[PDB]
Amino acid sequence: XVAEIQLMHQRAKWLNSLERVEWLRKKLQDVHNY
Amino acid sequence: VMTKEEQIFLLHRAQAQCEKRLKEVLQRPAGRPCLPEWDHILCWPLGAPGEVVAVPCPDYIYDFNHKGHAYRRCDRNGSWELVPGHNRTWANYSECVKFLTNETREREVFDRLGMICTVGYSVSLASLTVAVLILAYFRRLHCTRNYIHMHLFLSFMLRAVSIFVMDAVLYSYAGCRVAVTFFLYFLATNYYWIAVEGLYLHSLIFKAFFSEKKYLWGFTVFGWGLPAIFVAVWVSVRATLANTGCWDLSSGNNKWIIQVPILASIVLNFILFINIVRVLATKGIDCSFWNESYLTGSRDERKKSLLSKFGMDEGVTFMFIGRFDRGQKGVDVLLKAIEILSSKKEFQEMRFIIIGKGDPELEGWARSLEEKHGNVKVITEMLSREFVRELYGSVDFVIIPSYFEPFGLVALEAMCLGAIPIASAVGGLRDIITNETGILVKAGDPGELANAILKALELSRSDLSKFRENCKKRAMSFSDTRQQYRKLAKSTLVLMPLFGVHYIVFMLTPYTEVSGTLWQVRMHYEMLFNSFQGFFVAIAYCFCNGEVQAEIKKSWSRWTLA
Ligand SMILES: *[C@@H]1O[C@H](CO[C@H]2O[C@@H](C)[C@@H](O)[C@@H](O)[C@@H]2O)[C@@H](O[C@@H]2O[C@H](CO)[C@@H](O[C@@H]3O[C@H](CO[C@H]4O[C@H](CO)[C@@H](O)[C@H](O)[C@@H]4O)[C@@H](O)[C@H](O[C@H]4O[C@H](CO)[C@@H](O)[C@H](O)[C@@H]4O)[C@@H]3O)[C@H](O)[C@H]2NC(C)=O)[C@H](O)[C@H]1NC(C)=O
Ligand SMILES: *[C@@H]1O[C@H](CO)[C@@H](O[C@@H]2O[C@H](CO)[C@@H](O[C@@H]3O[C@H](CO[C@H]4O[C@H](CO)[C@@H](O)[C@H](O)[C@@H]4O)[C@@H](O)[C@H](O)[C@@H]3O)[C@H](O)[C@H]2NC(C)=O)[C@H](O)[C@H]1NC(C)=O
Ligand SMILES: *[C@@H]1O[C@H](CO[C@H]2O[C@@H](C)[C@@H](O)[C@@H](O)[C@@H]2O)[C@@H](O[C@@H]2O[C@H](CO)[C@@H](O[C@@H]3O[C@H](CO)[C@@H](O)[C@H](O)[C@@H]3O)[C@H](O)[C@H]2NC(C)=O)[C@H](O)[C@H]1NC(C)=O
Ligand SMILES: CCCCCCCC/C=C\CCCCCCCC(=O)O
Ligand SMILES: CCCCCCCC/C=C\CCCCCCCC(=O)O
Ligand SMILES: CCCCCCCC/C=C\CCCCCCCC(=O)O
Ligand SMILES: CCCCCCCC/C=C\CCCCCCCC(=O)O
Ligand SMILES: [Cl-]
Repeated sequence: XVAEIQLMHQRAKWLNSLERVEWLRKKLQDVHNY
Repeated sequence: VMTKEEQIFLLHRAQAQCEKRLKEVLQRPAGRPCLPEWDHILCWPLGAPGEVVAVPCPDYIYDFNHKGHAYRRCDRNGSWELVPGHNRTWANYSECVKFLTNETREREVFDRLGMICTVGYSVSLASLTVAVLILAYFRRLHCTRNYIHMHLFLSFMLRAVSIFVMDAVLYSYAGCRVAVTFFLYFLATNYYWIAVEGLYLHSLIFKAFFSEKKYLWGFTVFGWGLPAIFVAVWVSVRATLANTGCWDLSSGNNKWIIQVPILASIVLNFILFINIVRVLATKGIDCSFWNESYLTGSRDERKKSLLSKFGMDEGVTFMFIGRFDRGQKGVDVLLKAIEILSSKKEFQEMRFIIIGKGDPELEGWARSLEEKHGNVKVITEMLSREFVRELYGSVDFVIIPSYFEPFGLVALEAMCLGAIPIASAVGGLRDIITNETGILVKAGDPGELANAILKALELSRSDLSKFRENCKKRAMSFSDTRQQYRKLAKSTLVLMPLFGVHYIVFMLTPYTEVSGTLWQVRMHYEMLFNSFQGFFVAIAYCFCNGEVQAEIKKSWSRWTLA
């Protein structure tokens, strides 16, 4: 559509990716503690 | 596509599989191996004493390098190798986390483009709010033309409110769908109200007479109704098939049932644009100059003095002024018509003044008639427009035998000065001249022009003052109407192709570059253009409008009185 639509879509995927990586780094700390 | 919740579910399943595997091993113990155990991410197998154990990076972890392996070591006794200094099991995860040091580089692009969005839409909303308030405050600015502008202003204002709602719920599911639906509706009303601006301007020019109230009612249904139609069809086709993402409109063919109606308005605007520019001249006549009130004495006195300067007696005077060419301005048609009339007895009552330059053979032909007949004057030198105005206000008829004439500004100049036009029924002369304000003839026909000149001579035997007055009112009311339309077209003819060409170019440019040099320059420019669209419309229809500026200067002068 228009450029403002694709920005919201890339932002949505970027925030979900950020949330997922933060969860993975938290598990990696649990592995480190184990 | 992969959510944090989805990874949690996949990790829970992997943990349950590890618990079952360990129970199957404990029921049949043998030897001294390292036992399986769950370390919160993956399940380790049986370990042989003194051997390194490698496990491929788990599939259920989306962000891992799935071509690498995690590592452990098993003691000679049969215990997993520990971390030195602590009672923790040691492991090597460097390969799985290899390409997982991304940190943030995309933040720079998303923050810049998002700032351009908020800045551009804020300036657009602020400029549109003061624009709609000015048009509603001053009572002198209340007309159908400004009512259409206020509808166009409101559509861009609601579009700005929609994106502020979209990024608000983004900063924090069905609430997102209604947000993008309202945005696509307002986006469609913007392009359809631009088509309304083109239809209104095209109607003022090509419709001699219509009802503005009824047209405004049809424009409201066109601008707000039709976008709601194919957007509702869009929501109907969308929600039924599945329940995909909120902002991935471009992925499926569902986007074409909304882009096509928007494209249809752009094609309609290109049609209206071509019709208007072929008929509406870029600049009118100098109204401050072409006025008979600049002349002194009566028209009879001015014509007698004029013909005396050329060395002729009084008579019905016909004038031609224009380029001497073969198939355009039509001086060849006039010269042939003068030869046809030269054998008539009525020729002695006529006077001819031919002014122009161009083809040498037509210049010699004109000079030949001037030398052959004592009632024909030819001027090939350059004349000031003061002397041309003297001729328009002294002669009886002006002959305009053009083969084509899109605007006919020469007719309007002569008619404003009382000269009755005899012109070809082509182009603008056809729309300007009627039976009560001139004589029209078929183009390229010397006989029809000769007969029209004969009818003009018989007409001159009676008083022509009333005929001259009708020609003045016609030229004055035609140029007044044209100058009013030109002010509206000064901005409408700019916004129609600007929005249309940008939309088509941006639609034909794909998202293939994926944050490359091409991608960042397209995303930066399209965000700048789309965000300041309301600011562009506010300037074109209010801040640059001559009536609006004159009203704020009137208010500022009353507030600044020494
Ligand atoms: C270091 O820390 C360990 C704790 O576990 C960790 O390991 C480190 C490396 C990291 O990975 C940490 O994240 C992780 O948490 C300590 O391990 C623990 O060690 C003790 C002592 O060896 C274990 O206790 C024993 O468990 C045996 C297995 O139990 C089961 O099987 C028996 C079979 O008879 C059943 O009865 C039970 O119901 C269970 O199903 C068990 O055989 C041992 O038996 C004895 O004691 C009981 C009474 O308590 C008695 O009745 C019996 O006759 C035996 O005499 C004992 O119970 C413990 O399970 C183990 N825990 C884990 C999670 O591994 C490690 O010792 C420590 N090392 C040092 C030196 O600091
Ligand atoms: C594989 O198996 C081998 C044979 O069992 C292991 O060797 C044995 O290791 C144990 C201890 O893990 C030794 O046990 C006794 O150890 C204590 C240690 O003292 C403690 O106090 C300090 C703090 O002051 C603390 O840090 C320690 O954790 C202990 O709590 C000594 O005080 C005793 O004298 C006694 O030695 C055995 O001596 C040792 N030898 C045997 C039994 O052959 C070996 O570590 C295992 N690992 C590998 C990879 O080989
Ligand atoms: C934690 O593990 C990683 C990954 O390890 C290797 O482990 C060995 C046992 C074996 O399975 C091997 O196939 C694995 O790759 C260690 O990182 C890497 O270290 C190896 C050397 O052992 C590097 O190999 C290379 O070899 C070529 C040819 O000789 C050289 O040209 C290269 O320079 C390099 O030496 C490999 O590239 C390393 N991998 C990465 C991702 O860096 C890591 O050292 C280890 N750490 C600890 C503390 O154990
Ligand atoms: C987006 C703006 C659309 C037009 C705004 C007006 C909405 C309806 C309110 C009043 C309409 C009736 C009066 C029409 C003349 C306005 C001048 C006046 O009466 O003060
Ligand atoms: C990325 C897109 C780059 C191309 C943008 C092209 C913009 C074209 C828009 C307007 C150009 C034509 C304007 C014509 C105005 C005519 C005014 C008049 O005739 O009175
Ligand atoms: C990419 C940049 C696009 C700029 C779009 C500008 C829109 C406005 C353009 C024309 C509207 C009329 C402008 C009149 C300028 C003179 C103002 C005046 O003196 O009255
Ligand atoms: C305090 C604001 C002025 C109102 C008080 C009355 C005095 C008005 C006389 C002069 C003040 C305005 C001066 C404006 C200069 C305009 C120059 C320009 O328009 O180019
Ligand atoms: Cl006509």
